[PDB]
Amino acid sequence: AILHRLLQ
Amino acid sequence: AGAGSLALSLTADQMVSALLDAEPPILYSEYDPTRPFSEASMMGLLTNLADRELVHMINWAKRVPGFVDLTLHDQVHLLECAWLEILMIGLVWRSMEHPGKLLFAPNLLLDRNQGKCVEGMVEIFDMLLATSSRFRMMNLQGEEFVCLKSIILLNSGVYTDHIHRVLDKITDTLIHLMAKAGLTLQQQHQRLAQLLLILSHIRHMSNKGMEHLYSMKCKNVVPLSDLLLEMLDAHR
Repeated sequence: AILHRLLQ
Repeated sequence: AGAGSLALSLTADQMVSALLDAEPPILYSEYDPTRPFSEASMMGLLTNLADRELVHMINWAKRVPGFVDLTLHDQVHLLECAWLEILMIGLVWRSMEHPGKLLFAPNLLLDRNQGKCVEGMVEIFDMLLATSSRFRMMNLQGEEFVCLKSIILLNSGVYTDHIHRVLDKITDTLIHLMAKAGLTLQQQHQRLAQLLLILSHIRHMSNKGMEHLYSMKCKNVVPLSDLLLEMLDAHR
């Protein structure tokens, strides 16, 4: 889940 | 929760300043096309541009007042729902002062007939053109555009209470901008409705766009990024 890593 | 948020204490002028500061850069195509395009080279340029825009869209979303007060879970859901609507309002905004054309990038201005290269693309280009022309007719200002881009982010996943409080603050800001520009109360309420009704057309173009991107996926015309494959997956 890329967006989770970029949003954190 | 989002109780006690700075975003709700902002003035209209401070909300506009926060929104302007958050703006992503206008991206160039990292490639010029050889003229003419194929299905594969057009979709390649748009998909590549879109992937690069998404990275900056993520940094933008974080500087949107109220957004980072949400769980990382809800932040993911809102971007997953809104991202193409966000790319699209940006495209139609940049394309305003380019009648009959879509400014994908300063070095990638297309008219509707170059849209014909890809299968089903021409109908969406026309809707994008019409939206761009409606903004031009309405003389959409930069401050109004950043408000609308923020509403799209906050609104497009809410049913798809803090989010409601932040959307109310963004409505107050638009009306402020309109009062300040010398619009009567009647003209303010009429412009607000006219702009918000356009958001339902942008939702529409986004849903058709996504059907098209899923056609293109299946076809395996062009490779998509992992990030772009996740965004598609989110809309099935």
